Amino acid sequence: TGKAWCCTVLSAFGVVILSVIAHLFNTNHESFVGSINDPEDGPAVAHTVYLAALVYLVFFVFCGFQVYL
Amino acid sequence: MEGVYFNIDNGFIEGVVRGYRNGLLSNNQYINLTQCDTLEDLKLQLSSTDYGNFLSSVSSESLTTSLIQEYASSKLYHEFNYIRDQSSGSTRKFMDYITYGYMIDNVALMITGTIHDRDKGEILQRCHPLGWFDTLPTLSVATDLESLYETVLVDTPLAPYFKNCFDTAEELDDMNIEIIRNKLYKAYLEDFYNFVTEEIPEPAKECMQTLLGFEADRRSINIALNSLQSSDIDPDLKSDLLPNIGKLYPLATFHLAQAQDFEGVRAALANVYEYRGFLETGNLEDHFYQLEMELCRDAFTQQFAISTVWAWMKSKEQEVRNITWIAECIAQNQRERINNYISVY
Amino acid sequence: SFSHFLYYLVLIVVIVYGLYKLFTGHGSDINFGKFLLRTSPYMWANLGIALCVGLSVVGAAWGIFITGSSMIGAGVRAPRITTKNLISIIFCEVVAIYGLIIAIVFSSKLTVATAENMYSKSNLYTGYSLFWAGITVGASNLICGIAVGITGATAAISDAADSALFVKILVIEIFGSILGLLGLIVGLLMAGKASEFQ
Amino acid sequence: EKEEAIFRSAEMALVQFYIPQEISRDSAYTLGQLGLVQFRDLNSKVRAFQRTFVNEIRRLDNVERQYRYFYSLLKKHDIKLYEGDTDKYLDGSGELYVPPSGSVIDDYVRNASYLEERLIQMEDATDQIEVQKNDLEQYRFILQSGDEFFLKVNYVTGVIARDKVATLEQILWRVLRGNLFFKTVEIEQPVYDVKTREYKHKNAFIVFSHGDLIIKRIRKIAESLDANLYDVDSSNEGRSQQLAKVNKNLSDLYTVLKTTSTTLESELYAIAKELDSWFQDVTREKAIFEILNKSNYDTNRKILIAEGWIPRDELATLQARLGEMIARLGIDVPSIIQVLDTNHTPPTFHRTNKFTAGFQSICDCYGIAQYREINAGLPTIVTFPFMFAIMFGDMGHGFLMTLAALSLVLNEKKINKMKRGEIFDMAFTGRYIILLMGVFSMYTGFLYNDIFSKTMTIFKSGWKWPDHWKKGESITATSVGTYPIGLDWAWHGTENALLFSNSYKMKLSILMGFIHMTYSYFFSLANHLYFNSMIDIIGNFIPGLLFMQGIFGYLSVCIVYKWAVDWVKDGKPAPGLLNMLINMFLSPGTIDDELYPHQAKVQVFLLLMALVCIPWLLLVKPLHFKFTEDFGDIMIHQVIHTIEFCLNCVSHTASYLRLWALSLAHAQLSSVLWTMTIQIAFGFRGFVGVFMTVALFAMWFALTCAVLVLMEGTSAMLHSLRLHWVESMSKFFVGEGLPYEPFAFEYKDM
Repeated sequence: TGKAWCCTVLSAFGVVILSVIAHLFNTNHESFVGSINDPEDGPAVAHTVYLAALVYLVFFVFCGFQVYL
Repeated sequence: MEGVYFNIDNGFIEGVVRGYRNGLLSNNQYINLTQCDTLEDLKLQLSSTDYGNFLSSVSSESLTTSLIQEYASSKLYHEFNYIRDQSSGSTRKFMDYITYGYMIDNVALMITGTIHDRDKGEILQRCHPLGWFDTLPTLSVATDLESLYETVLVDTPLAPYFKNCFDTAEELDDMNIEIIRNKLYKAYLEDFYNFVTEEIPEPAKECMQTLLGFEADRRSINIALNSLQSSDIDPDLKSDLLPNIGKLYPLATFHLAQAQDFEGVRAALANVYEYRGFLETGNLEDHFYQLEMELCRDAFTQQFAISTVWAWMKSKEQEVRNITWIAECIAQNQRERINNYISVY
Repeated sequence: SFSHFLYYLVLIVVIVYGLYKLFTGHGSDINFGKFLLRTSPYMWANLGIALCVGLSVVGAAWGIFITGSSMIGAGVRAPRITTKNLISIIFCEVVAIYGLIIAIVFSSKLTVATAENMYSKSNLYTGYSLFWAGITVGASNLICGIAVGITGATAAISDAADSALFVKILVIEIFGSILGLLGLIVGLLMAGKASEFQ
Repeated sequence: EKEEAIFRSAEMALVQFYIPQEISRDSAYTLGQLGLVQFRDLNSKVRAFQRTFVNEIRRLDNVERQYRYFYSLLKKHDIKLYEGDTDKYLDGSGELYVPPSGSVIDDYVRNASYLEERLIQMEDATDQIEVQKNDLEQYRFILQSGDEFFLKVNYVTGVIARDKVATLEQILWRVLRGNLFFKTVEIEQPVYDVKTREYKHKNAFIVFSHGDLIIKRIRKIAESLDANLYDVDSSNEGRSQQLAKVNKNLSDLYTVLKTTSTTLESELYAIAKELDSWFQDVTREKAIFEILNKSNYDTNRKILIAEGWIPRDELATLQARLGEMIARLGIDVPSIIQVLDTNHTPPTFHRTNKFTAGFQSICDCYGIAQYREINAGLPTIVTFPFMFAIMFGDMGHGFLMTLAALSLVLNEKKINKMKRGEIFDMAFTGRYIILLMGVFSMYTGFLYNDIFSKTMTIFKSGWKWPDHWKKGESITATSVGTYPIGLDWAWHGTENALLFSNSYKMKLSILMGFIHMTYSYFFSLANHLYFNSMIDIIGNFIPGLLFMQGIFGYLSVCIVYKWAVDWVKDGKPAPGLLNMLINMFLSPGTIDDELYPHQAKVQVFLLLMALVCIPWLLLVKPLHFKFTEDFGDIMIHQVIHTIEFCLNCVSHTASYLRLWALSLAHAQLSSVLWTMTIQIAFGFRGFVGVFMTVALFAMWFALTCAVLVLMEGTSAMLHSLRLHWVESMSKFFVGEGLPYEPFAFEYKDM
């Protein structure tokens, strides 16, 4: 069914991009924490993002069945 | 100047309409058409032109001059309705005003066709489709102008034009309808001319005033000539049939109203240059069509002017008359008159 | 008509106010000269730049819809014209490029002037220069864009009739396109000697 | 061996066929099966109705009309037309197959005439019954109405169209001077008007009056509108009796309708299974006579003369295949085919594969190339997606677009077979365009050093910051090297970033634009040398080359040179190139800041060279012609060409700034989109932080695909297309070519 392909593709990138962003935060990369305007504590926001990545992973694996069947 | 604002709404209309103008049959194509042996050859020859496949659904033995006229006309009407449907505002009013003339003729045809006892089934097939209005067949109900006005015509766009009709007799015959028909045309053209003068921009205004002027003149001369068949008529009655907008007005119209024989009418026109040759020589009917096409051809040289719609309509209407005249000569096997089609392009 | 009543009312008010100041002897109060000296030069410069690109774009847009609508209308019976006549759209679009280019050049001069130097001879000169130069480029591109657009419509509707007419009428179109380029040249001349805001 | 023809059109030959009349029909079929020949019209002077095979066409045209009529009935009764196999004859393979005999074609003609005479009879007989059914069922409905409908002959009643009932009561109110007593009741479903081939809503109505003349007038008014009038008894017993009488009559009628209906469908189902098969054969029989109509007929020797173009290298297969036909028939035909040599323009033909076909279409769409002219296709293969990539530079968007294109490429075997709407068919047709369009976008995105609006720290920066600073203290970097590939990542978030990158991208656009233009201009030389048009080398190429190279080539050199000199080390003032460009025209021989020694001396020479090239370009070719109204035409043509050329150099080189403009707009839109959606999510914490991050990514990604990748992407693509049609092709492309379109059979859709 078509509605499954929309969700699975979107969530697939939702896993990758979020996980990469979390890694840069967790390593205090200048491009994400360098400025006085960026959030103060890398690992804290990284932990927040990692949870979001896991959320998308649940959607990804679930919709995997919906396109498979 | 004209081109700065015209295209905000009329750009698509002007482009498509001139597409049709580029499809008008040229003299060379007419020459080829005249040399067909049979109508079945005429269909094949026409298929080469802009008409294309328009007869592709018609069987070999079904081809008749009447049917070709019907199909050629139906192509024009659908194209006209399409152009109208894609328009708005002042342009929409202008195109509606074009239709009024046809429904006026339908009204007179509808009444005369039922003063003599024949049912509406025949008449509606003789009516001109651009002149349709939903209550038109209801005019078959009665044989009295007062009844016809109060029950039907009050609702039509024609209602304002009857201001001079009710003075006539209480009983209707062919003569009385013809008086009504011309009285309506008088008010229609005078109303149309005012709308053009007020709400249409240049250069369409000057061009359209010319085209309606010629139309009014043609009616005036035809009315004068036809009146000579009657034994006598009040000049002050004739003066109510002549429209006021023409080139003949006021001087020539006054003399035309008081004319009592052909020489009187001929003298009445002799002082107006543009028409001085019409009655002395040749067929009067063809002279008007000749001048009409030349005026249409001039109108096409303008641009960013809505008059092209009028020029296209009246031009392609003449094309149908040319096709049918050639078709009749082919069908009747007599060809000495075949070259009397009239064409500027 | 309401609009023309408004115009006459404004005219009457201006005249009466002028006479009132004049007859009471205070006629020197109106003083356009002082107004030109006290208004900040940044206003004149920025109005020049903004209206330069602004009016130029209006020119290109106005021309495009005149030609574009004609191309689409005439193209119904003859689709072949749609690609060949794209040149007409280009001659309209380019006058926006000219306006854009001047906006780049003039932007280089918007430095910040020292307060003690704010209203000096050179700074006022640059203020007036960029204003009228921007208006000149903008208005001439506006005029050019419409004139080219009108010509392009006639070219497209002619091409649909006979292909041999197109090359003949395009000569009128390139003649029209020159007006915008002359506007650009005068614009660069007017702004040539203007120094940066010191 | 077969030649590759993509750099220039394939070579063409003109062949003359001597076909004896007795095999005119068979030979035409074989040539249609080959699909190679394109015929000339030898009878262009003849009137349409006088061509020799006119009457044969008329027979098959009439059959085609009848098949159209049958297909209409299939759709009226909603019966599926069966599908024939498209590949049962051939697919461009040149494979011989035996044509139908004359008796088979005559059998089609007889049968089609026979079927029309039956169907036109049965169909009308069925519509006559449908009319009675609709009439009775309307009558039945009125009788079924309750007596309160009649509460207020005493009345006139009938059924009328929903559209017109409002007009009826308006008219009757005047006729009855306001004494109108009038009732209207809906019919719940559309009623079918077979003569109109539509169905409409309707209303039942009733009107009360006693006067005889009034009743009669009311009837005529209602019947002037499309109403049907019915007679109904005043008493409930009368209605009940009449309703029973109608119900018997109507119940019987379904018997006649059912038996006729099933008979009619039984007729149609036989046709529905074979009509497509018939249609393909007849249309091909009709087609070959439209080819033979182009031949010239020698009535003395009974021979048809036909001229046609054919690719030069495939004469061999053409010779072989007609040899197979002669062998199959066993006729000693005298050399049915002869090659010819004439001063006529052959058609333009480019051979292509699945990869090249997409790019070639984009060039043919503008205009067909002149014979053996340099094909615009090959240069377009790379420069079209690459010019796009210069504008659409972002590794993230390039990657996303690559995946989309790659999926279409990998699945192409499945996508090819299924039917497609044109909004999707264009994408599939261009799949190999989009693939390169994405790959190059990823490359340029790396040089701009930009992925989803973030820079990449792949190498050590060439800029070093100060040793120490405090919170909120302004700092300036020190140069310590040059970044190896792409923009140095130190520029990110920098307060004067735009002041740098705009200088970079503007200069990039001018350089790439000039190089692209001068490259394609050199194709003009490649045409002139091939056609041995030496006059054009001296007349057009050289003067044009010196003119543009002497102005905008010089500007290009200056731009590159200014980057080579270390101005701050020398202490010299860095010159303004734009002012320098203007001054060399408006005030030659004077300089503010020297870019290099002898600046003024060379510039005045370049100005004089540019000026001298104008009259040289303008005059030499017309004068050469006069020395050998043609000269007048040549002169008026040449002068216009010069004004176009000299003006276009300014407009076209300026027009290339759009490469910069669309890149800057694309970048800034992306950064604002990031700043407004995903950048927000990082503020929150805890569960609400998780939910906001989940939600805002979906917003960010959806907008990224829709606005940036799709909309802004296609806008960038079409601009790069315009750069090719106008800025590039105008300098080397003549056009006005005759497209190669051979006579070949295919599946007609019906």
